Amino acid sequence: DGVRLEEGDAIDWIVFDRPQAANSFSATLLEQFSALVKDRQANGAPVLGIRGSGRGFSSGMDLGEYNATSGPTSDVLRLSSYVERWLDLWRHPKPVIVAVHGYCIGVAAQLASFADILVVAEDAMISEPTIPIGGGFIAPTWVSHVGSRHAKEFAFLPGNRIDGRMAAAWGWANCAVPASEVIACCESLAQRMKLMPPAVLAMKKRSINRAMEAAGFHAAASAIAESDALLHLEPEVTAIRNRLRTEDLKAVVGSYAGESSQEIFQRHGG
Amino acid sequence: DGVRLEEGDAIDWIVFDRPQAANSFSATLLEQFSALVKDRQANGAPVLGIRGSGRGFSSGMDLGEYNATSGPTSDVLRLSSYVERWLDLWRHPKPVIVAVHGYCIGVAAQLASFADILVVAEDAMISEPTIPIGGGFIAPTWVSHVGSRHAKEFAFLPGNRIDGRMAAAWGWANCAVPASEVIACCESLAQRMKLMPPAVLAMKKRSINRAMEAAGFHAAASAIAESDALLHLEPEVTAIRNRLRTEDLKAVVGSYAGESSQEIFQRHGG
Amino acid sequence: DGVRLEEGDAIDWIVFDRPQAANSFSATLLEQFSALVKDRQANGAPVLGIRGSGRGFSSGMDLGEYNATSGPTSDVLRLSSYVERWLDLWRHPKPVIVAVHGYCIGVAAQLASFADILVVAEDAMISEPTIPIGGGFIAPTWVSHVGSRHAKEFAFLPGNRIDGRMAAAWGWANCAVPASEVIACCESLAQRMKLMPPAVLAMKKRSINRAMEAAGFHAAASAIAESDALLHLEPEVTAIRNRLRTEDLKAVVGSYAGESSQEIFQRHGG
Amino acid sequence: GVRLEEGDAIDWIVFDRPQAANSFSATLLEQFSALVKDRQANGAPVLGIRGSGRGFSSGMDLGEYNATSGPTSDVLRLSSYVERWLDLWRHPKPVIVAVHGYCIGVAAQLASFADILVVAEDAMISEPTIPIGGGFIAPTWVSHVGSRHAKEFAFLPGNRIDGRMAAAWGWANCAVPASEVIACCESLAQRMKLMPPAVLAMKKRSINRAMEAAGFHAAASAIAESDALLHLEPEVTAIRNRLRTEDLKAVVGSYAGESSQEIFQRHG
Amino acid sequence: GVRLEEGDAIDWIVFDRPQAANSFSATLLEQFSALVKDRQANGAPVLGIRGSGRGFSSGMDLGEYNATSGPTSDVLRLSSYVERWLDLWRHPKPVIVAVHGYCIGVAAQLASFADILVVAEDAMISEPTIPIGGGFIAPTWVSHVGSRHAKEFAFLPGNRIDGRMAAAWGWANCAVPASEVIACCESLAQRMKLMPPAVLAMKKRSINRAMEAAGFHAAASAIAESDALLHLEPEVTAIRNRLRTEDLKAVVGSYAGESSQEIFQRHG
Amino acid sequence: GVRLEEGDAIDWIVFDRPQAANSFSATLLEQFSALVKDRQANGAPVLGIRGSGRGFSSGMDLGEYNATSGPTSDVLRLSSYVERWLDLWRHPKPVIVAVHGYCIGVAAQLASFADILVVAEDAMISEPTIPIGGGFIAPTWVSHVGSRHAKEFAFLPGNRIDGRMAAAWGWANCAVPASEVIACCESLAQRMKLMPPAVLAMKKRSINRAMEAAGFHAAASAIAESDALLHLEPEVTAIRNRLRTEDLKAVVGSYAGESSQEIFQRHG
Repeated sequence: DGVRLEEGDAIDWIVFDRPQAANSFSATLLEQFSALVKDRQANGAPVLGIRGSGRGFSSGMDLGEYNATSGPTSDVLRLSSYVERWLDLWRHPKPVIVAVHGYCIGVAAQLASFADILVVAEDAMISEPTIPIGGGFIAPTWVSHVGSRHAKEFAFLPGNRIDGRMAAAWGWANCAVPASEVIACCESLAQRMKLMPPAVLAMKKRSINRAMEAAGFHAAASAIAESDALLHLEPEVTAIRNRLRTEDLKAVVGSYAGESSQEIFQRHGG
Repeated sequence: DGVRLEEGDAIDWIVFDRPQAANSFSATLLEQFSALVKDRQANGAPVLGIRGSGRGFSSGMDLGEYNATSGPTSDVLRLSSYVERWLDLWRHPKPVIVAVHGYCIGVAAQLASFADILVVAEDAMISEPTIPIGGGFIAPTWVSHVGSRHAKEFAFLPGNRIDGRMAAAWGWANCAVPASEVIACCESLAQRMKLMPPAVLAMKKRSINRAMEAAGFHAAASAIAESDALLHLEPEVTAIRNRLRTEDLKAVVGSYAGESSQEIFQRHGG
Repeated sequence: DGVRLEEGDAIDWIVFDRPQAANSFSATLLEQFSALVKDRQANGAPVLGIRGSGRGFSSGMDLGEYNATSGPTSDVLRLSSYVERWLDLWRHPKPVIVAVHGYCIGVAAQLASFADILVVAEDAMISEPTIPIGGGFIAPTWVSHVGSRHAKEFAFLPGNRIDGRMAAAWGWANCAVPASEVIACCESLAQRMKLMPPAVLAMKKRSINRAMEAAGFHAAASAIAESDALLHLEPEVTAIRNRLRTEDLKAVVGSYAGESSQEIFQRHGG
Repeated sequence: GVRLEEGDAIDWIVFDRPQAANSFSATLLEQFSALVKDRQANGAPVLGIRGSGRGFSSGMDLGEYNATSGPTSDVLRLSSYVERWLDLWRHPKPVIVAVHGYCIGVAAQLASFADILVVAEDAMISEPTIPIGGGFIAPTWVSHVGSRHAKEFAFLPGNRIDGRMAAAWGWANCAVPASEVIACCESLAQRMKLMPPAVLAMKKRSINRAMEAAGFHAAASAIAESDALLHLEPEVTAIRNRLRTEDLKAVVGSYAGESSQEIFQRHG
Repeated sequence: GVRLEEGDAIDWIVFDRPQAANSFSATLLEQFSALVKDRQANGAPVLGIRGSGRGFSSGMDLGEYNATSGPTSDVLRLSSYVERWLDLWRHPKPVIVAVHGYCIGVAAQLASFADILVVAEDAMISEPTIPIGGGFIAPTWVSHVGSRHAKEFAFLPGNRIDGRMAAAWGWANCAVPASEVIACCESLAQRMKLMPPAVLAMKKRSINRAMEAAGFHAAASAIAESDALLHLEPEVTAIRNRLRTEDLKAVVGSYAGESSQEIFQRHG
Repeated sequence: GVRLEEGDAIDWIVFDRPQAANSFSATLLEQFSALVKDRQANGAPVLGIRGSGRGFSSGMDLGEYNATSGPTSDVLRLSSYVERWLDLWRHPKPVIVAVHGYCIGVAAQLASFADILVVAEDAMISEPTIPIGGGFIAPTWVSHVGSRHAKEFAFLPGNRIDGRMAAAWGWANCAVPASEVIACCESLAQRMKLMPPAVLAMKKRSINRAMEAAGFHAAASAIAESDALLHLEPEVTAIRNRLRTEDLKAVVGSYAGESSQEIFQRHG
């Protein structure tokens, strides 16, 4: 568990609800998430929505999901399994709307790249993982939404982060609204979508997805798992991870944390 | 007929001129349109322009072009024939500039996706078809211009619509100008283009088109006809179409019409 | 020579420094440029930067690099060799940051399309070649950054040009900053990037590049050389080039120079 | 109607519906996929697929098509079949398919997503006997046999080739006598068993990326739509009505005749 | 120089220019396309293409190249040929091409965009005899024969294969005796006739999407440019000038010799 | 350990390291690339590659792998090999590869980026004898042989085919007797010599664009990553440790056995 379904007449919400862990993803959460997604294929409201309870959307993957001992291929298959759970959103017969408020970190920002429609709080924080313990996994899925210059900007600075406004301006989100209006905004869109026959929604979505596929959407994801798994085995990365065995999390993060690229541009008069 | 050619020294305009039907497309109009496009390959001015007479660019396809009795494949081939007429713009040796004012609805917004340069009136209305009688035909051709988030937003709400400013901001148009300056703006661009040797214009265009093709532009269109033809056969769609046999058009539209997605975002503080 | 390396602790700059020719590219400059790029693969700072000395980034290719007598295939191979030197930036294991101030003309604007991160002076001038002596070479490499409408706009008007602000807004640059802050801005980004292990930077970049490749990035460049080489042989182009044999450069440019597309849009109320 | 036969080099998933010539039903297919998933991390290092009895499979049972659910619901059903086959392609283990006797319709689609395909010399690989659909099976063959043979296969009703032909076209790795098909696959698997499983898995992912770069995944992206459209053509629904109202043999008998390869042979 | 022979299973478009060995002129090609378009919704369910007399076609007549119009005008002319062939590929009916005797140059490009290709065992499929161009024909073969044979074909002047070889390479579906080429295509068409036309059309569109996903359409996107560039190489214009000023046989005689496959045979 | 033998139709780059069975070292490879680059605009119109002595090449020497440099450094090393082979593919001259005796591992990757490939009937084309990597060589074959044979090749340890098989699979243009391999390539080159070099160069670029449109370049974009991951699997590092600590023959002897094609033959 750690995931809840809130039914409604226009949109059913899948809600991450692990307050104790800032809605971070575990293997168990993910199994339950996929079970809901599948169940909502033919049950419930005509739109499917995803959001977080509490203070933020999701802090990303629990660090303890990574297991060094199982070897690199087993890591490749684990990471790839995550991408397939997100591709179930893309293949889904209903429109999938993702509502992000507060924090959206790491692999949670990968999930959201596979939504149909993405509405973000103006003040949300969309972030790379805070410590450079991996890579080549999230930002590549942003390329078709934001282009390669911003994807590379996002990826190349440790703990880089943008706000909802910036995510909308880059093209990652459809629109940034005040935090208090995020849910109601999605509900308003869904109430209009509800007037369409579900078969219409489904075929409109399949047909747009073929154009994305033609533009490389699916093949873009074909080696990101390998990329990230290789980095989990670099010695300089296993040493950083070892710092976690001894020291406080905040101290390790603290040696990487600092200005984001957008803060640097603003400071220099952009 | 219903289409006119207005020759000029920098740009020849193909002009939709069916006032009685709000410049909507019929089989006859389309044959004449393609004949002009072909004739302008080697005759006339160095730029080709497309625009509407009167109150708007075009209201789209006449409803009566759809014929249930001929079967689905015959519908696929009809729809596909439309896409090929638009691809003639893309393959054309001259720059093709499309000037939109007032309304640009349905299949007319598909046409305009295959222009080289698109100039739109700030106050134009670019719209999906008003009743969800089809789908998976127009928005997929927008993906390479606006991305998948806005294409899906545009597609998933019945009668969704944006203004010229929004179309420019999404990347669908090059620029939005006041309605009174649309034509003169295109003429000004064309007067500069005129200084280039025509062979230069032609090769610059072919070479950019290869990069689009590499990015999936042509393959993106390969099943949109099938998508739309399938929807024309859904029972829930044939029932809506049957409402047309009995009731006033305005009453049927009226049960689908309402706020656009961009109006919803504005209302919620975007 | 005409290229210099300025080492630093976060970023090493490759600096074009041919004041006598406005940092224009010659065969010799290009050999030295590639030698530096290669040497910086495993030596020096973790980020590689490219910029110009003096008044601007680069005025592009020396006209005298084109040799009519060697035939079209030999021209194809020369032009293609330029593209491969730029692809070495894309394949490079370090982040490559390009800093543009003042002018960035012709083939120099092609180079910059293969950078990872591009920072431009607000007041820089990014320009097509001033006389239509070629084509189908630069703008096709802009398509994945700016879309096909702006690429075609840029290409179809002789000597078309945009400023840094516009280049940022189109998506060609990451950000436009005042001229005096361009270098320091790049240094600030690089100081953050420096905290990442180099293997991380390298794999993040390879993985993003696979997503670009999936979207056609590499295949987009496969015939641009052919396109440009064909145009060098059009009679109307060889006549313009012949005007150079007799007349002042400024007189020939002067018959093509004029308003840019963006100036035309502004004049018409965009 | 599916069972698992475990072994030390290869586990076989075995279609076993003698009453229906190993044809596929929604229930069979759910069980098939549950086995494929289970074999991801359990059992032998190779996964095999084959049929019990007289043939591999006669394809979909006709009753899976439901006119009543509408075209999109049909698209989603057909697409769900393709995804079951893509599970083979995504699978961490080599997937070997062994075909004997008949392999008809959608069962010949399934086999296009195997890694290795061993066919009985004798086998009959066939389009559906009656033209009640299309654009679903042959497009998945293009990658293996080229467009010429895929179009030749698709454009004649009940077209069919034997195992030898399938091997020569490139659809099978090799054609062997019926009595050796299983033992041949076990022999291959015994050699594959010497490789670390992680090696097998990665070799397969890397080859799959080269297929994907060559269009493999995108080539399947509208085949469901194509077939569902044809289920609604008036000429197809009239043929379907013949089936509901005359003897199957009479309807088949109206379409049956020489295969393309028999035509080529006859003309030298 | 083209005619239509109607039939009940297949209508044949027949090149018939005996005085020029069925070579293509701008006038022939306009008439060819007008027939292809007409046969979209009229006549028999299959469309055939073939040549009358001694061969399929000797290719483009040399006079279609005009140095005077400039390179871009040349690119547009060559590209217009490719679009005429793409009309076959887009066509709602199966397109069967029957080749006997000679099939040279651009006529061997045309035949790459047929659905089904039946060749006389005897036929000669040939690159142009003199190297006056390039990069136009063989790239359209890659999809059918692979890059190795396409490069082997393209890199030797006047390289040529027989029908058997073309079938073994994958360019033809099958090679039969010359006297059976037509009757073979009619036989196939009589079976195809039993399928509803809508079924044929959709089967073909769906297979074409799998080709397109595999690069088929994009593979043609710069072949016009490649060939037009070579029409302007000094070494090519000097060969062309030999043609304007010596006997054709003398110029050909300077390039003619063993084909690649004759070389391989000779070396065992 | 590489030399250049100049000729008037073809210049041969010749691997010549008898002490190491023409295996590749970083020094060999730098010299190989310096020759390939030099032959861009110098010498004969065709470039050839071959091995001196008993075989083409045994592949990479094992000492090029350095565990100490980390995985990314390994990815960059493997990728640098692929780029050396892509220089052949980008090269302005036809590149003909002649293989006799053994062609193992990465040497069988190299040969996939030749234009024309002539193999001795006799030759042994082999995966590495011990499974110490993967996902690097076979993915480059898919384009030439299809996914079925590429997977068959990759999934069995030390799998191997002879030249005949390589020709029948499509990896080689043709298999000839060992004593004719060179003279066969010279014969082809003497015909290619009659073509203007500019023609050859453009024919090749245009065919390469059709390959690229079919995925050729993108198919190689993660093979380095795949192989470098497998160099870090515990089961692979244990096999590698056997090599550092037992006789090579004992370790090989644990994996050696029937090839897939021997298995198919044995089963009829």
